[PDB]
Amino acid sequence: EKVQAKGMGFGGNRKIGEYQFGKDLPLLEITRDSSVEMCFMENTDVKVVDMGHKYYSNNKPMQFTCKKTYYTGYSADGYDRDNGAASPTNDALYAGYVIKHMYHDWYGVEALTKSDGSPMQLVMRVHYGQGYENAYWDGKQMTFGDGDTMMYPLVSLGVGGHEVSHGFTEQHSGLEYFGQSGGMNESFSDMAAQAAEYYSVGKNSWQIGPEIMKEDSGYDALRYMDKPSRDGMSIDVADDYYGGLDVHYSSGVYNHLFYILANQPNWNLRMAFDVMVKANMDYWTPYSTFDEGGCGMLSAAKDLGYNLDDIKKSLSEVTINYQSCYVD
Ligand SMILES: [Ca+2]
Ligand SMILES: [Ca+2]
Ligand SMILES: [Ca+2]
Ligand SMILES: [Ca+2]
Ligand SMILES: [Zn+2]
Ligand SMILES: [Zn+2]
Ligand SMILES: [Zn+2]
Ligand SMILES: [Zn+2]
Ligand SMILES: [Zn+2]
Repeated sequence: EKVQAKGMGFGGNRKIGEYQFGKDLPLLEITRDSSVEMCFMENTDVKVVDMGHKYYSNNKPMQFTCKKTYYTGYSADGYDRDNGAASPTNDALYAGYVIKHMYHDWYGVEALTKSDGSPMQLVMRVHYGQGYENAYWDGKQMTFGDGDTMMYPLVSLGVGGHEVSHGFTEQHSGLEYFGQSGGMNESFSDMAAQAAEYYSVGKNSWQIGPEIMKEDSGYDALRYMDKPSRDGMSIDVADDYYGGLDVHYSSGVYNHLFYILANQPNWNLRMAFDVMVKANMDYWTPYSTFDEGGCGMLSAAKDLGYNLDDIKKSLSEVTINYQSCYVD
């Protein structure tokens, strides 16, 4: 029989430093089978799969010998070292914890939900591929590469929050992953990355990926939410959108919008994310334009009792014309 247990071990990487689960952060929620002295990187909410640098797997949980707490890793030392990271599998289990609990504690919702409304386990596929410099959502699970020359393993709170939140979006508004809706989809995932950081450690970087870009790569971050165009390709305002702009660059519009809103007088990140989550759940449609997206935010803010003037001001600063769909 499998019962709950606690895992001790390490996380982080050469860029941000190493930390320890059981000292600097909580112990990991693992499962154990006494009868065989085997532990599994899995709990009801999150399962970590060690892809073993392959591209396909049966999705059995990562299992390690454990002869109430146990060191993680195949050598029971707390490590699963890879491309400059201490243990991407430990970090993935914790990242799933954080994103699950942010959505549940702040919104009373399951991060991932089955069609019948019951909770869907977060399946985190780690060690995916050889030198794979990407992470993605595929409609049922989240997949994370170990990186190569530009990036450390793509397992952090922010990247995990981004990828799980593609699933949250698919299961709520369904924003399609191209055009303006796709820019919004990307942005919502970048906003959730920030929410995961803030929920867990009480601060967020306003950047995507600084914790996983290698310092010798020439890049400090993948994206900047305070001024997206700092990366040389993303746009800061909707008027700079054009058809064919990649979703990872048109995401600047709603990333900048979220930054602006969260920093208005008497706002904060949580309030701004409250508006975006409620819009995702209740108003945004699969085909949304940036403009319709702003109308959804105003309707969501009205439902929450928040100040619509602050929403309108932020929308106008990113050149969104909400008047087509919201008249008051
Ligand atoms: Ca299972
Ligand atoms: Ca599939
Ligand atoms: Ca290499
Ligand atoms: Ca290098
Ligand atoms: Zn629940
Ligand atoms: Zn690996
Ligand atoms: Zn994405
Ligand atoms: Zn700005
Ligand atoms: Zn792209």
